[PDB]
Amino acid sequence: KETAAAKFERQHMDSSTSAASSSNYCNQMMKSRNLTKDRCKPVNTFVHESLADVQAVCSQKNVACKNGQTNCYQSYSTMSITDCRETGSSKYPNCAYKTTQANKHIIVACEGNPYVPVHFDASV
Amino acid sequence: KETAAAKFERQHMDSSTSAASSSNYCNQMMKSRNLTKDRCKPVNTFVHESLADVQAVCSQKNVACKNGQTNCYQSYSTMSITDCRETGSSKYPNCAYKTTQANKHIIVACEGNPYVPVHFDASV
Repeated sequence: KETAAAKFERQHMDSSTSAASSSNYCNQMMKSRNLTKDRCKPVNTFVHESLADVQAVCSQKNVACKNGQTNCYQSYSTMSITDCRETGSSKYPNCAYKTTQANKHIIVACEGNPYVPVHFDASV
Repeated sequence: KETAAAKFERQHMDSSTSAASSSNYCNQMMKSRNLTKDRCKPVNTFVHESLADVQAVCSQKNVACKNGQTNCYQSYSTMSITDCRETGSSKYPNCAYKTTQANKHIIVACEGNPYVPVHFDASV
């Protein structure tokens, strides 16, 4: 099995680009990050900052997660992100996504030692 | 009981201001909208656009909701919003919130006839 930290990296980290390069970014990334195997993951956000900057969020603003848990953190600064969401033309195994680029604060849940992101909660 | 549409209005609509007026906006609004009765609602977003403009989102971009349901819609345009999230100093019945103002697309789930928003899913 994948560690929670490694799963967050696979699902949510893209430090190789400063932003989504095309409208096809999500189609390409949801597939290559293995989020279209066995099902179309409906919603997923990629963060275009260094892994260091995203891990650093775990020592930034402590906020409640949507589910009421207390181990969520909001980035002090805004970050380049891409939201990927399934569109009406999407049907497994032909998954289809809308790519929306934005600059927002990210909110992540953190766990472990080292204390690192394990869930992407929301962006603001 | 409250209708789903009326609950969305109470939880998510603030057409009376163009944006959050102070850092205390969420403390005031979470209380006056009855979201601190019986418990501190952990996370909640207010939309500073007309009710008409928010209802109109139900005929805009059809996208998957985070939970996989197919009745979510993303606003074509960005809207003035405020995210309210519980802080570490928060403890029922003294609920405490961080106010974060932003301009983003909203994603809402829609139901019924008339087809209107009944859940705030996310903003992008």
